[PDB]
Amino acid sequence: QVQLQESGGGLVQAGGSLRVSCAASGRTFTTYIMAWFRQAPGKEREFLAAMDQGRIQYYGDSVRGRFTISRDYAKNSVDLQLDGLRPEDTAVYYCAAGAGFWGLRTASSYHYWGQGTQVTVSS
Amino acid sequence: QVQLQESGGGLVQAGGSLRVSCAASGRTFTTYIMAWFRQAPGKEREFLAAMDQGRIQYYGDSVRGRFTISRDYAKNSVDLQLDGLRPEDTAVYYCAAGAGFWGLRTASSYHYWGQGTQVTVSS
Amino acid sequence: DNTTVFTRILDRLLDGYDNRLRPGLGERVTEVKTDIFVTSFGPVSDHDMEYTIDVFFRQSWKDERLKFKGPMTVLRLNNLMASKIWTPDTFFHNGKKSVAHNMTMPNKLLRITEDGTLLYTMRLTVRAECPMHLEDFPMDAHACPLKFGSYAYTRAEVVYEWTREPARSVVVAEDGSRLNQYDLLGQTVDSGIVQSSTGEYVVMTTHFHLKRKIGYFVIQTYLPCIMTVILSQVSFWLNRESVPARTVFGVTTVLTMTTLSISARNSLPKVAYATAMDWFIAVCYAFVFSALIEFATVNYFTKSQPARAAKIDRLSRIAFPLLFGIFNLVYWATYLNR
Amino acid sequence: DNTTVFTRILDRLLDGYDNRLRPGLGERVTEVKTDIFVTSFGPVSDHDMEYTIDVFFRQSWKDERLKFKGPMTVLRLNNLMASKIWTPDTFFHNGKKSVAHNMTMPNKLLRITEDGTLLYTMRLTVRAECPMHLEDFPMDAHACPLKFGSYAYTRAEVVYEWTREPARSVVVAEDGSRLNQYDLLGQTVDSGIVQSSTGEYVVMTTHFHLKRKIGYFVIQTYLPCIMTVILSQVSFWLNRESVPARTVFGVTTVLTMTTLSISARNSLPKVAYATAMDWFIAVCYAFVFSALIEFATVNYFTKSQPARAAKIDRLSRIAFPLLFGIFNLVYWATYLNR
Amino acid sequence: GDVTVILNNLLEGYDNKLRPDIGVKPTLIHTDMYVNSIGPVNAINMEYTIDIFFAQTWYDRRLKFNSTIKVLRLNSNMVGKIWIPDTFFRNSKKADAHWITTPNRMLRIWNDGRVLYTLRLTIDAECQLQLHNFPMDEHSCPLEFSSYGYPREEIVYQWKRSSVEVGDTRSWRLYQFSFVGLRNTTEVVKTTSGDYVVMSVYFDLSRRMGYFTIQTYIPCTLIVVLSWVSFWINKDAVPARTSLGITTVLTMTTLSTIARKSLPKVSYVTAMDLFVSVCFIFVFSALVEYGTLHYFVSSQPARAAKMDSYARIFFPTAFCLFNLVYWVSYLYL
Amino acid sequence: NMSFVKETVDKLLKGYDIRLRPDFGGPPVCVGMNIDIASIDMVSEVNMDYTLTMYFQQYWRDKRLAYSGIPLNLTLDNRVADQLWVPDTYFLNDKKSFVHGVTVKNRMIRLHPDGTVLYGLRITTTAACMMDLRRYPLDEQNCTLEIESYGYTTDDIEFYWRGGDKAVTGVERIELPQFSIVEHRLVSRNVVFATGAYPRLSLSFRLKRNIGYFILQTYMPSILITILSWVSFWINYDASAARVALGITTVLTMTTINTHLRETLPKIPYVKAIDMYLMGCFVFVFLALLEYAFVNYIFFSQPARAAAIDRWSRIVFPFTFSLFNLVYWLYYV
Amino acid sequence: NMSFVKETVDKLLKGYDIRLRPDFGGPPVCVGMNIDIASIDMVSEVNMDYTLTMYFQQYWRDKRLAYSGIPLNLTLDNRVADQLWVPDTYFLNDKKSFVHGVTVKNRMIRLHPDGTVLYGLRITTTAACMMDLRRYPLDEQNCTLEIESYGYTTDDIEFYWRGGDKAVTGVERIELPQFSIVEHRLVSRNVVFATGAYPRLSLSFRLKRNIGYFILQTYMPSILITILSWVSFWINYDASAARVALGITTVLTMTTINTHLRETLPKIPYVKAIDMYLMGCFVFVFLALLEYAFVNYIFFSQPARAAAIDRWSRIVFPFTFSLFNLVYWLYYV
Ligand SMILES: CCCCCCCC/C=C/CCCCCCCC(=O)O[C@@H](COC(=O)CCCCCCCCCCCCCCC)COP(=O)(O)OC[C@H](O)CO
Ligand SMILES: CCCCCCCC/C=C/CCCCCCCC(=O)O[C@H](COC(=O)CCCCCCCCCCCCCCC)COP(=O)(O)OC[C@H](O)CO
Ligand SMILES: CCCCCCCCCC
Repeated sequence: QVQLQESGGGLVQAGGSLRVSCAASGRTFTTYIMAWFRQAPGKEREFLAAMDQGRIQYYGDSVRGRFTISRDYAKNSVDLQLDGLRPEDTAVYYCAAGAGFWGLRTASSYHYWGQGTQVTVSS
Repeated sequence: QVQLQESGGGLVQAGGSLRVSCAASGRTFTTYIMAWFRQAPGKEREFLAAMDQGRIQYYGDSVRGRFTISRDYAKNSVDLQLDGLRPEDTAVYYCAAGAGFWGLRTASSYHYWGQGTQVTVSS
Repeated sequence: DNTTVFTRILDRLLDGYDNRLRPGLGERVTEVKTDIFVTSFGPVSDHDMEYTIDVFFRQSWKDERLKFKGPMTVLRLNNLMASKIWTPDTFFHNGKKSVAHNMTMPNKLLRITEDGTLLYTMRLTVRAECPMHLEDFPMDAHACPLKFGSYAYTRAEVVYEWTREPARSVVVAEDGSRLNQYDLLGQTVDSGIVQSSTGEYVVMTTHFHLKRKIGYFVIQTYLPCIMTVILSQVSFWLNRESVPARTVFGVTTVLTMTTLSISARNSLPKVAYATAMDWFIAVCYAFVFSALIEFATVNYFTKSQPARAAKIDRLSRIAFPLLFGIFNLVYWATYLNR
Repeated sequence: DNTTVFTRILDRLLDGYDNRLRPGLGERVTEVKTDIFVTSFGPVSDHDMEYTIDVFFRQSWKDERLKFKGPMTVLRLNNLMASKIWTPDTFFHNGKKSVAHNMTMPNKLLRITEDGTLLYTMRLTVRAECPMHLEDFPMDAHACPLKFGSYAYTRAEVVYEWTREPARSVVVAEDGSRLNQYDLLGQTVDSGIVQSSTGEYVVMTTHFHLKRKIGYFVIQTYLPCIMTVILSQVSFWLNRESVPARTVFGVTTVLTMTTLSISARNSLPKVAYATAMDWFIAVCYAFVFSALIEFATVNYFTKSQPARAAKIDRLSRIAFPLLFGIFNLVYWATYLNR
Repeated sequence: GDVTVILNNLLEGYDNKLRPDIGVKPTLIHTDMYVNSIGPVNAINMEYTIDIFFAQTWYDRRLKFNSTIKVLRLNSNMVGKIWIPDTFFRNSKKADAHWITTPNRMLRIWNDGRVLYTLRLTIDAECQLQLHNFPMDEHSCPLEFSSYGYPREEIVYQWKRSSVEVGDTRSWRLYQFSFVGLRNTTEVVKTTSGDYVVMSVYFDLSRRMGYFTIQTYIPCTLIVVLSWVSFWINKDAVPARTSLGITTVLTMTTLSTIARKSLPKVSYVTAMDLFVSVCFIFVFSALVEYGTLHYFVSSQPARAAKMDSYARIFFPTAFCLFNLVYWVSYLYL
Repeated sequence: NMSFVKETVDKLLKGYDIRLRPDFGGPPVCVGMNIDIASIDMVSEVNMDYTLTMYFQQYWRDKRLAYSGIPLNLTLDNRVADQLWVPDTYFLNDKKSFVHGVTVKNRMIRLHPDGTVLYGLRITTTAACMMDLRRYPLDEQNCTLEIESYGYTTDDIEFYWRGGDKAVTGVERIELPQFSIVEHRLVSRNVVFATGAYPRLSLSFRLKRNIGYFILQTYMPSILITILSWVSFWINYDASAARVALGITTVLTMTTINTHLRETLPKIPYVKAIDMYLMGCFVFVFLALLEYAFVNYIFFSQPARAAAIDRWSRIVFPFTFSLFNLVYWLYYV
Repeated sequence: NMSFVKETVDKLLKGYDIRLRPDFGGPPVCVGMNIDIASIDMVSEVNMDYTLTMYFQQYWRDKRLAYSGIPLNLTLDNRVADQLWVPDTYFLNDKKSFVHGVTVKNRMIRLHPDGTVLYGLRITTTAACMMDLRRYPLDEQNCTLEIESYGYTTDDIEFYWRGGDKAVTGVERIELPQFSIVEHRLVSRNVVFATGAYPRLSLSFRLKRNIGYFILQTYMPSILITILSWVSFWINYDASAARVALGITTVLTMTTINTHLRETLPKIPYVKAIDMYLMGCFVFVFLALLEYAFVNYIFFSQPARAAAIDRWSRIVFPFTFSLFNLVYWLYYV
């Protein structure tokens, strides 16, 4: 069974930096597109950022220029940086991998989905 | 069977146009060389003109500047235009087609030959 | 004298012009508007993992050094004029050996409007890398990317934008499809940032979504393998004493699959893993090879335990046709749906 | 000091010299002497109907604008001096993709005599077109042409001539033959005239006469086919009562011809007609198939008219070898004498 | 305006034919490299393709300028105006820069004179492979570069702190090899024209037998296992036991040439050739055994009966013994 | 006298502006094209392209190049074409083309007293045409060559075939090994892009494939294999060796026929006409073995019926196969 | 300092005439040559050529390039070679060659105080050598490389190897998959054409084809079939079915192998030595089958003579085939 184990996250007060990490095992997923998705409670699932095998960074409109995504191809891990956290940013963050077929900003294009890390912003 | 039937050719009075036409049948001679040969009574068979697939026109020394050769590749035929005829030109004119092996000016390289045509010049 | 007015304008624009400096240097960021017209989406090569594409590559930017006034508002100049002015150094990130066409003249155009705006298109044959995972071969789909951006200018100097909405900024010609074993299901146009040891660069991205057509393989590999398997199971009905009759079916059917598997491998893609094509051939060989073993087992038990030998033929007439039916049901339901 | 005298000579020759005008423009006809030294006659390709040739292509003409008086009668200059003066625009009418070698430097020489005469040779590799008629394959012979002339100057402006007697104006090096399956019997040198949409041009022509070598095909195709036909006629000497023995013998010779016939067509060039090899294989296939038909008749008559079946084998033991002996007599005499 | 004045002042009197410090000290060049992708290893021609972003840095006192501007970020239009080191790749077979849409070159100049020059290159580098243990060995394909005309007294190269960087290793075109690591060294090569500083990068490659198992090992084993079916067939079925004895031999011959399609025409015997040659012995021995049975049918009729029983045990045991020796010696050298 | 020509040509190029087209800022310039086809070769189904060689001529009037006092048509050295304005004509479906350059660049420039310019090139091009192979090898192909101006719109340039339907010559002198040129056509129209409306000239051919080659290569070997499979209707079931030998040779040769056919065409996803014949010949050999199995299956119970089927099969199979060919050829011809 | 060097080099190129060789109108200029071979690869028998990479160097003295006051061997940028006279050296048997151009043109120019010039290039050239393959695959080749001046005769230029027999280095490090370089030889002579007498240098190798494993992969399948044809001698002549089936199966099997080898061997027309062996084996299996057919025709009436011929065949055929190998493997070795 393929598992995209996640860590990081947590709870922060009055904003601040936060790093959410992800890891992959079984088969090397560096050849795949690894992306981060944010699902607010009850609203919908939202795309945040992505990075492909060519080291190309794609960002969503809401988190453009604020968050930072980087990958460690040696360890097959993708890390997302959260900065300037707001009360509206309280949601569940997921780690996804896929081939990016029919767009890399669509949730359905990623076959493997992570368990999900809970992040709460208090202000 | 392959036939080279030659039309035209009659009697002329010491100069004047006399076009001799050769019509080919039974084979396409696009890639062959179609020539003209002359045989006076008793002398020999003499080379007159030739033309290859590339429209390159070859003429014998005697008839250079007087006789013109053309080919109609669509109709698979060759024509010889006679101008400024002389009583020495009275002979039988033959139509030949071949591949020009060991020289296109030699009668032994033309595998297909015509029946002939009589041309008479009266002074 | 009539055309000397336009000669004087051109000599004035280039009088003191410096093509080593980007427009708006020390004042702003050079914005470049880009759009692509795909005249023909060429063949995809699985062995090289690359694809070919012919495009009109249009770029547009503003340069206030080239403003002018005259009887015309647009100067549709020769491509010779382009080399004397500053042009973006756009390069393709995943592009392999590419061709800029030069027959009968350099395929470029340059048009200058009175406010300084420039239009600069060129005709190219781009070959780009398309990494492929062929685990589902030949029922696989790919998203071949096309990435381009500046080489020497970071995102604080030159940025790239699409001329129109990103969906409409890449247009494929209606009759341009040169694909033999693929279908262009659509495309996706995006943009991003790439970071290097020399700074951050703007990179524009377009993905083409392709799905392989399975028609060729059904004719050449799947059907011959299925017919050979069905032929091998005919021997289960011949009586146990028909050794000459069962020999021709056992030997030929085993040899045919051996021939087909070797023949197919020559054209199959070179990978380090097993595709969906390999599993079908491997399983189809098991059914053919098991039938020969069944013939050898029954022939061994003939003349010693005839009842046991006859019992084997009764089961093989049922199990073998059933098991091959079950395998095909599982095989095609697994890969076609995905 | 020794070089400044020649520097002033060269600077005076090029002083006011226009290289866009042919010598004697508007006055006379520029006559160009030509001759060729074939350093190697390269491979001849049947599949593309083309051949390669490497030549030293020499040209000579007169230019009154380049007369000088000095210490030397002939100036052997660098090949870059060629671009400073006027040279003929000779091209090859049936050339396909030729090479003007420039390793390690442009392989050209330019010599100027004090009377204005210029010698301008260069090293070229030409891949020309040689149309082929393969109805007598593999016993065919061809006359591959090589035509060259001016590209832009009509015969009213530039005329070409041979340097010497036309037979001695094309010389082939003794150690130049790069032909594998052909033998270069000789060449014939001629001169013609072409008329195009842009005027009449002088064309200089050379035909190289080649004959294919049949040694390879005798070992691979003719000898195995003849032995198979002879092999299938040994079946008439086996006793008629050995039905299983003659059945295998007869059938497996038909299989052997099928394997030989298919293999022989891999190397045959793709043409729309039947060659002289195809007729031999087709006839040799009829003889082997006739032996199988003959055996079926004898087997049919056995056990019903045993006396009749004995006569057929007597006739077949003579009629079959005799007819195949006549066919080879007529086949070889027909094509070798051509 | 002012940048034009700076550029025109730098090139006024500048001589690009003379290297910096032409008569004082050697020019020190710091070189970097980013490997975009190592292409497939063509074992037949013994070469591999690599795409890189080659970077070079050096100082040039003729390119100093005093102003408020600190770095002159320029395109490739100035590369031909200044002095550029003549670095070439020594083991290269075919290399070329990239020219679409413009030359992929970059030139940056700092006010202290430092020059950064970068270009994109595609190289088909020569890599000689020792295939005695193919496909179960490790190889290290090198990549060497140095100056062409300047000896060690004029140009000296030196790796930077972060010299060689790779992107996504698994996205490369390697299929019969797996990338392991990389090493960069520095040596001095003495040619006839002087001693040169030569820099080398080695890429280590492992075995990755996945491809050769589908093509050769499994097909050869299946034919050998097919050959054993002849030992459970009645000996009176001569066509059955002979067709299996002549078809498998022919098929094994075909597979022998297929194994060498991916190898150069080498004289010695590879590990994969040893496997196919031994497999061809077993299929041929089974054909011999069937003939040996007939030879003893009348001479020793009782012996011929037990010959088939011996075949049913010896051939499966010998082949399993051979694979035990073969897959332990090679895989655990 | 000759020195007067030099002075005249010097004035023509003095003050000449190559950057501006004739009648710039005014009426469009008319360019007339003549094509003289030299050869056509390498009509490739694999790459879906053909190679064309031609003498491409363009004919326009430029008033800036008018001279007086010389009653001649000046034929200048081809290097003067680099100083004159020439149309930026290109071929849209061109993949790889070149102007021949032996011994010099094959290019002609010829001026006229009224300013007319004749500009010819000897061009070899590899244009692309997609082929519908659903009836291969009994198929026709329409392959074109699109001629268009790149930068100048219909407000700047105009294209027309000079001479009308005789603008293209030399087509009837082409003798392709495998195709016959049924017809050629000339079309003039305008093509609109996002940047404007451009003039286009289109030269098209219709090529009919010759079936003579495929009769000897595929159809005849297939029939002989199929016919030879009817020998099984005249042989007793005892002769295993002969009947086994038939089976191996058919499939071994059928693969040779197929592999040769496969590796001459792209991997098209539909059924070609040649496949409808090979898949039709494979059914008959499949049915001949099925008939052999059924007769042997019922041989013990009803031996008389077993012989009766074989006698009928000696006639039905040759008759049914001949009916199959009759329908096949009438459908595709 | 550096300004003085710039002044020196500028003065050298002032008034320099690139159209005149050193000592124009005087004694011939001597050019010395060194070669450092880097790799020899792709020795293709089909194309009759080989590919060679080398470091080609030329040595000559030009008194115009003499400078004083600078005790240095000036290494100038390679772009200065276009402003200096260089010999017009060419390779006569060269089919396709180029000078490497990454990262710049692989070229060296180094001046010396007395005017001596050193000029080096890195060249990959495809040279032609016609191979004699009558003894293939046990042949020995001699592939050369001709070095000659094009425009300058022996009255203007002279060639010599620099260093004598040590002029060419790197041959001992060349490893070829299929050949072994037995010897290399350096020749200097003159060649006379119609235009005059020219100097020529010649470098020739001598390659011997290896005998390792490709031979066993080819000869052994034919040897086994020939021996398998001798089994029929030990079968009783009363069993007609077995001997005929085995006799003709070898012929069919031998034909399939023979036609298979054409697709694998390099395609050269004229008859090799491998072809003379497959014909010998094919005749041997042809006589084995022909021999029994004689027995089947005579044993009905002469049982005594039939057994004698079979018994002799058990000795004559192994002895005659051994004689065939003994003659063949000694004539070609
Ligand atoms: C040399 C060969 C020799 C062979 C000899 C043996 C065979 C002899 C004759 C066989 C009949 C062949 C008939 C033609 C087959 C054409 C195949 C084809 O086009 O399939 C299509 C898809 O299938 C179809 O439509 C339907 C056809 C399926 C055929 C399946 C046949 C199965 C036979 C089972 C028999 C069971 C008998 C049991 C008895 C107890 C390809 O799909 P695209 O749409 O093209 O691709 C998808 C992309 O997504 C598009 O973008
Ligand atoms: C002709 C008809 C043919 C018909 C079939 C055609 C083929 C169809 C194929 C179907 C499935 C194909 C599956 C392909 C992938 C298989 C996995 C694979 O390769 O794993 C590789 C390693 O594989 C091997 O070692 C293969 C070893 C040889 C296999 C066969 C061994 C046979 C032994 C004898 C058996 C005797 C049986 C007797 C029965 C009485 C990973 O390599 P890395 O990454 O290097 O790892 C290396 C580790 O580190 C080492 O510890
Ligand atoms: C591995 C080969 C197996 C061949 C058939 C064995 C049958 C045994 C029946 C007891």
